[PDB]
Amino acid sequence: HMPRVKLGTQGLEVSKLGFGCMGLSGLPEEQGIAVIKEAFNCGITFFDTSDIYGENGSNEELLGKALKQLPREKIQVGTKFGIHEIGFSGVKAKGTPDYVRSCCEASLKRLDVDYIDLFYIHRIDTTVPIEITMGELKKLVEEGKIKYVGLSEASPDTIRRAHAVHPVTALQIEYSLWTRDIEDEIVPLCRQLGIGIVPYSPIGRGLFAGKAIKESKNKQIYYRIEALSQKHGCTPVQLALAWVLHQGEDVVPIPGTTKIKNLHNNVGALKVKLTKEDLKEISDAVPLDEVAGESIHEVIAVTNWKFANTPPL
Amino acid sequence: HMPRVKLGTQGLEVSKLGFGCMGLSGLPEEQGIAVIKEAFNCGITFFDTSDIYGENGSNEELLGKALKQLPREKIQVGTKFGIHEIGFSGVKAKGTPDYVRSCCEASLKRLDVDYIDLFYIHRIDTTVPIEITMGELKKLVEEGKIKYVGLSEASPDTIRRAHAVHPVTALQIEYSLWTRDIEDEIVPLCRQLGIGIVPYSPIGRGLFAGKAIKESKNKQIYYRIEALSQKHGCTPVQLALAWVLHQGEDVVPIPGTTKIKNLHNNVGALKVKLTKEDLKEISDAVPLDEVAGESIHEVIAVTNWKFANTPPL
Repeated sequence: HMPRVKLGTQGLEVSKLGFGCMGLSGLPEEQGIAVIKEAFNCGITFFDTSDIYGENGSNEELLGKALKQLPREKIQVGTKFGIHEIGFSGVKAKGTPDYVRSCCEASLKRLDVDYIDLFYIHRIDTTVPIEITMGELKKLVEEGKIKYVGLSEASPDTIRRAHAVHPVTALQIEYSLWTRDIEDEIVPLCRQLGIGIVPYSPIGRGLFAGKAIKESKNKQIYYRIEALSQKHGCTPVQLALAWVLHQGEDVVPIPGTTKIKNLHNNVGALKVKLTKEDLKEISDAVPLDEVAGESIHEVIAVTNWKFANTPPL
Repeated sequence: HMPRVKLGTQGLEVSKLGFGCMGLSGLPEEQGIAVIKEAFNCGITFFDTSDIYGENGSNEELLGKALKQLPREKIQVGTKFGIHEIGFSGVKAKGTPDYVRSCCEASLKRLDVDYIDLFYIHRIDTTVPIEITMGELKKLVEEGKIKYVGLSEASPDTIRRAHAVHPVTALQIEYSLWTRDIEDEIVPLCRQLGIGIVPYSPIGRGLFAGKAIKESKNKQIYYRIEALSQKHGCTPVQLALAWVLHQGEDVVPIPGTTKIKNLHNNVGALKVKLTKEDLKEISDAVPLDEVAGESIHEVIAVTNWKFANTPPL
């Protein structure tokens, strides 16, 4: 069945595979719940959300509803605070202790739980020493409002400095076969401080020049991958997940999907086993980005006016 | 000097070329003001902003500051309301009459003016009949809080229905050599209702899968353009602006820039004159999008953690 793993060094245990709730809000609630139940039935007990997902924390409210039908003592709930304002081409982070407290208490009521297992800083407030934000979190921990602290998208300096104030259980950050810039410094640092690593692959939607956008020789590279996945008795999607899973016993990816079938396919990835040599083969099939961090993406934009209609009288 | 044009049919007159303030917030204020003064000195009297630009309406506050150094009776101020919440891959519009009123009054105080010449619905609230939103605007007009009403990114149905409640002075929408989907229905409709057209070309920044993004045979198409611009004694940037300017006496583009030199270059575009035949040549040099509205863009994303640092103690 689902293997379980110690995430970080403070006591948190999670299923080897977690589940990202973000996409469940974008649609219909009752089907959202079912995706969650189903995930738990496959052994996933670690569920990831944030105050920022959905509309006025509808993603947390959706999870909190799934939990009513579930044994919450067996589930590890991850949620986040700190994104204060999303604007057209940028994100405003907020890490004052007041905000930390109010966000926490607000997530507790949307989720309808008495505590949160793992509560992250979702984006680092660059105007506020991390020590101060970590101080309030430390407090939340002692009050039992949260059990463990996580960082998301933090620099090594923030990480070290946060950790000195109260131990960080996990760092959630983008890491996949296609994006490996954390290997240089971030990973060894997490391994040195005993901090679990929670990779994700953000979902390719966004806003460009005010327009809704989604993501869309080269094929020679897709054939490398498909051929290796075929060789490993799995799909390309599973092979990418498997590569992540194999990057360490402290690595817990949290893929999300709106579909039961994609869920099952993710769980399937656990059955794939790869030798040190099968992994380098897979690493080598995919070129690293020219500049660390920079990545080039082709996206399709759609105009805003087509369906800017309103309900008749 | 700057030619002036009747925008819409209710009395609004603007400079043939307007100025978009958005980019002035992204940086330094006093230089922002100078860009504005400079624009007015080149004859631009029509300035475009929105409550949503900058941080807590800092773009409106910046303009309102420029106006203190200017003869405001000679300036036409365009601002907007209606974008309530920007989220990760979508935008929430709000057009209840309360919100219309409060946004208005709030923009009046940020701008520090007693009235706004042209106040737009920035995004159409798809849950609220447009008649209702237009009703409050009608009211604002009669109270003298605003003089003229504009729509942005509206469907033909919204446009017709809005116009029946109170005349629409202008429609601001994306229109350029590269994006011409309004020509089929939108434009002829504006011409039939006597509604001015305010084209823009949004600035290529945004957010994709949570990451900051900016925009980056084919060269054979750039050579067509450069060669035509050279032929017309102008830059490719000016040639694109000139093409827009020539699409009708009711067309008033509002390009923005943070630089005086790009400003001067935009003003320069007015000196370019094109025959019906020079324009079709220019239209023909640029292929239309395969699917109306859809456009494909290549963008560079950067990771969030690199500089997620915090001020030391």
